[PDB]
Amino acid sequence: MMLQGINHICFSVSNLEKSIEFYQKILQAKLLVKGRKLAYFDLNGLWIALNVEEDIPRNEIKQSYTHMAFTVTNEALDHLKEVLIQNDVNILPGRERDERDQRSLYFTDPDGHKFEFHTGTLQNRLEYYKEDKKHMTFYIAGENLYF
Amino acid sequence: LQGINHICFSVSNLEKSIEFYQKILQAKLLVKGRKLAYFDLNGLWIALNVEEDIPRNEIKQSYTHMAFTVTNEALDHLKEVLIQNDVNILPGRERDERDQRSLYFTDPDGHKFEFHTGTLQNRLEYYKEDKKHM
Ligand SMILES: C[C@@H]1O[C@@H]1P(=O)(O)O
Ligand SMILES: C[C@@H]1O[C@@H]1P(=O)(O)O
Ligand SMILES: [Zn+2]
Ligand SMILES: [Zn+2]
Repeated sequence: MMLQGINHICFSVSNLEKSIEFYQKILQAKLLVKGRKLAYFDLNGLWIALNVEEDIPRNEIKQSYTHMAFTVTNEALDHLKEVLIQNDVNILPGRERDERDQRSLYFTDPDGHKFEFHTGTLQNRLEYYKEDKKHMTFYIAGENLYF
Repeated sequence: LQGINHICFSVSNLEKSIEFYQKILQAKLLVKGRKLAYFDLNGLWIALNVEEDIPRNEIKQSYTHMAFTVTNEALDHLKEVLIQNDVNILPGRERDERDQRSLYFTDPDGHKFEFHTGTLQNRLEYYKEDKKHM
């Protein structure tokens, strides 16, 4: 039957020791336990796992726009971009934006998993597209016309 | 960080993936477009963006996946949903009983998902109980 909500995310990593420092520093995840092949994090109530897969091809992932986004404020976005620069993170060129899309930062973990810091919400994105829609509406049936 | 904003999956065929996300993950469609679709799944903003031209073969070797919470009988029923919809079911990893029950599968483009019947706390305890034992 029904799915109740998100349970956990698992990331395949090639280096447990370096991936831990990435997820702690860049994503501010709180390490809960670690072995030699696993690490569990709490990220604001979200269970995140790192599972080691030592030698797999990780080149095609760079070509896929599949990504995970986290919410930050505008001042936080600018703090984080500097943090990502001083911590040597691969920062992706994002797509062209509209100002109504709200600002974003795209980047990857040491194994190519794409992440995003976003200032907007689903609200805005739907409020965006709906305003665009209203722009193309000239006759509102039900309205009373003069003549 | 304020938590998860949204998750985006690159798909090759929009209508084919939209059905998957509708029928398998039970996500509620909000809006479609030429190369996009937005859902709401248990309060999560799920987005699909289409990219037809890219190679999607190496994604098979990575254990990277996203898990959703289900009850044990939801899992039983969901297993037949997968099979009936010819969903790419992966055989599970070796599990202790305290691992709780799971079912792993992929969407048409190789993104891996899991229906899981446990919690992190369930798992931490199974790990902690191991320490207590020793
Ligand atoms: C919970 C971490 O994702 C791994 P599992 O699903 O193999 O337990
Ligand atoms: C919101 C859907 O993920 C895409 P975007 O990040 O390019 O806007
Ligand atoms: Zn995004
Ligand atoms: Zn899992």
